[PDB]
Amino acid sequence: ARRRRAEVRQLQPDLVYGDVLVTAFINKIMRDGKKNLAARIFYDACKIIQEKTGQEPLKVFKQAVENVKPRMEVRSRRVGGANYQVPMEVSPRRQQSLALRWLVQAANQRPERRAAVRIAHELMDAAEGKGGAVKKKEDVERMAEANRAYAHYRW
Amino acid sequence: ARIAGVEIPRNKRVDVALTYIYGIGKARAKEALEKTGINPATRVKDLTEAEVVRLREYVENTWKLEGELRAEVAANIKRLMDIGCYRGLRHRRGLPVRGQRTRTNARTRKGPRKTV
Amino acid sequence: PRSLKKGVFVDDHLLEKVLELNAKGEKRLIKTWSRRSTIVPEMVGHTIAVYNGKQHVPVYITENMVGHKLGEFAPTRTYRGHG
Amino acid sequence: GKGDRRTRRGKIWRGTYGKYRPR
Amino acid sequence: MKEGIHPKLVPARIICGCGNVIETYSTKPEIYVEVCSKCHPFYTGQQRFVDTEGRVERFQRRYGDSYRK
RNA sequence: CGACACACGUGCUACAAUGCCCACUACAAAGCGAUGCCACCCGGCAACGGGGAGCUAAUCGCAAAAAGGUGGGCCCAGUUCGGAUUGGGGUCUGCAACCCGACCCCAUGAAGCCGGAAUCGCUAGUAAUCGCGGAUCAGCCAUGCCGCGGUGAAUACGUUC
Ligand SMILES: [Mg+2]
Ligand SMILES: [Mg+2]
Ligand SMILES: [Mg+2]
Ligand SMILES: [Mg+2]
Ligand SMILES: [Mg+2]
Ligand SMILES: [Mg+2]
Ligand SMILES: [Mg+2]
Ligand SMILES: [Mg+2]
Ligand SMILES: [Mg+2]
Ligand SMILES: [Mg+2]
Ligand SMILES: [Mg+2]
Ligand SMILES: [Mg+2]
Repeated sequence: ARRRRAEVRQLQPDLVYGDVLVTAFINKIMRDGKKNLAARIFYDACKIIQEKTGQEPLKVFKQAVENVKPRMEVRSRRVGGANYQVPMEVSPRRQQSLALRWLVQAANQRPERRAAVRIAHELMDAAEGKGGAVKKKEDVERMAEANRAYAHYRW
Repeated sequence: ARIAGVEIPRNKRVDVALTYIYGIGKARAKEALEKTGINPATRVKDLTEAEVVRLREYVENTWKLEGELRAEVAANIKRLMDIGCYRGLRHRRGLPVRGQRTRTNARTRKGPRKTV
Repeated sequence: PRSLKKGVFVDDHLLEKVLELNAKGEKRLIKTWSRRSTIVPEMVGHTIAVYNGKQHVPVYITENMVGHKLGEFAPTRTYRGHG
Repeated sequence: GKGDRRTRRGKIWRGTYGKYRPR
Repeated sequence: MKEGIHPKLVPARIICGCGNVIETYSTKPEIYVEVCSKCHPFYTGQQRFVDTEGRVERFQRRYGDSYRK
C-alpha cells in the first residue's frame, strides 16, 4: 500500500508439532477454508512419508523447503522504451511464500491419485533434490543470473 | 450383447453397468437385482451364467428397452408433428418444448450458434 | 398438469354447444374462445373455429388429438423465420 | 450435484424432498 | 470347389433365445442367438409384446361423460 | 410483455478424487406464523393427501440447518463426473397451467477436460466455500434482493506505470 509497511500475520502454531510453519502450509492445502480437510491430507501425507522414510518428517519438510527457497528471482522493470527483468534478492517472507506455493503447486501437478499421497511425495523429493518443485526455483534463480546485467537497475 | 440387446462393459458393478442400456437406469437397477436377488456389488464379469439369464430374463419382460424403446417416443412425437400441436411445432422446428427460452439459451436444441 | 381428482374441466358453455349438435344435428362452424377447455370425445368432427387473439382458426378434430387443449391447435405466433 | 435432482444435495439445493431426500 | 480356400462347413446347431434349436450346417459347430424367426414378432402371428394398444387415444378419453345435456 | 438465424451484461451448475453417492452422528443465527406456522399418526417409491394435538406465540411450529464427522462404495472413463434435452407418468395451486406455473418418479444423459483477445471482486473473520430467513406471494418459473450465521486463507517489497 501507500501508507507504511504492512504487517506480517503471525499464525497460531500447529496442534501436532507445535510449529507456525506447519500452520502456514495447511492454509495452501486448505481450500474453501476446509482446515480439517487440509489438516488431514498433510498429517496424512506425513504418514506415508514416515512409512517410506523413517526420519521425523517434521525435519523432512523442514529441509524440502530450504531446497525450495529461491535466493534470486527476476522482476520486470520497464525503464524507458523497454521492460527489464531486473532480478532482486528475494525476500525471506516471500521465499517461504515462494517455496510454500509450488510444492502444493507441483504436488497438485503430481499424477498420483490421493491428496496426502502427492503432497507427501513432493515433500520427500525436495528433501533429496528432485521434482518440479525444485524446478521453478532452479529456473528462477538462473534467469536472474542470466540477467545479471541489470543488477545496477536493482531496487 | 450378453445383455438383452447390448453387451454391457465388465470389471464394473452390475447395478451400475446396466445403465449403459437404453431404458435401463438406477431406479431399474436394484429392481431386477432385487428381483434377481443378485447382489449389486458383484461385478458383471464375476456373474454366473444362471445369474446372467435371470438378470437377463426378468429384465427382458417387464419394460421396453433400446430399439423398441426409441421406437415409441418417436411416433409419440411424430403424431404431435402430425396433429401439429405446440409441442409439434417446437419439434417441427427444433425449438424448446417446455416453455424454455428462445432469445438466448436453448443452445441444446439449436446446437452451436449458426453465423449471420 | 390438471389434477385428476379435479375432472376434465371444460368451459361447460363450449360444452353445451357440442352436445347440442351431437344429437340435435351436427355440425356447424362454432368460433370458440375456449383454449383452456380440453378437447373432448363428443367434439370430434365439429369445426370449432377456436380463437387466438386475432382470428378463429378452423381445426377439424379427430380420433388422434383430444387429450390436449384447444389452446394447442390455434397458434398465437406466426414465424416464417428471420432474414 | 447442486443442479442435479435425483440426489440429496441437488434437492437440498432446491429445497425439496423426494425419493432421495426423505423427511 | 478349390481345396484350401473355403471354410469347411459341417453340421451346425443354432440356439435361439426362445429354446429354438436350429439343426443346420455352418462355419461354427455351435452358435447361440438372441432371436429365432420362430420367436420373432413379425413371424409369431401378431405378438405385439407391450403395445397392442389399439389406438384408443384420443377420441376415447371419456373418464367422465358427466357433463350436462 | 416468456418470439428468435444473431450481439453483450449480471448469475446457477459445472468440467472432478482436497471429488460423486448411500446411510449414520452433532453444531447457528436473524426471522416468519391464525381460511398462518403444521406437531404426531396413516396412505403412497414419491410430490402430496387425509386425520388429527399445539401455538393470539422466549411455551408451540416452520425445523432438518449444510459445509463437518464415522463408515462403505466409485479406481481416472465424458465416468456412480454434469443434469441440459426429450418422452412417459401425476401432483398442487388456481375458474381456469395450450402457448405459460413450480414439486414429485421413470427412462433418455447434450454440450464441458480449467476456456482467445479483453476483464471483475476482495486487505481480516475479509475473499473462498456451506447452507438458512424474510419482504414481494393463491402457486411462482428466484440461480434474484435484502438479511442470517457456519468454516475459514493468501498477500501488500513498493508508487514506475
Ligand atoms: Mg438406457
Ligand atoms: Mg352427445
Ligand atoms: Mg448425477
Ligand atoms: Mg418485460
Ligand atoms: Mg455469445
Ligand atoms: Mg453473461
Ligand atoms: Mg450420462
Ligand atoms: Mg452427448
Ligand atoms: Mg464433443
Ligand atoms: Mg479496503
Ligand atoms: Mg413467506
Ligand atoms: Mg435463497
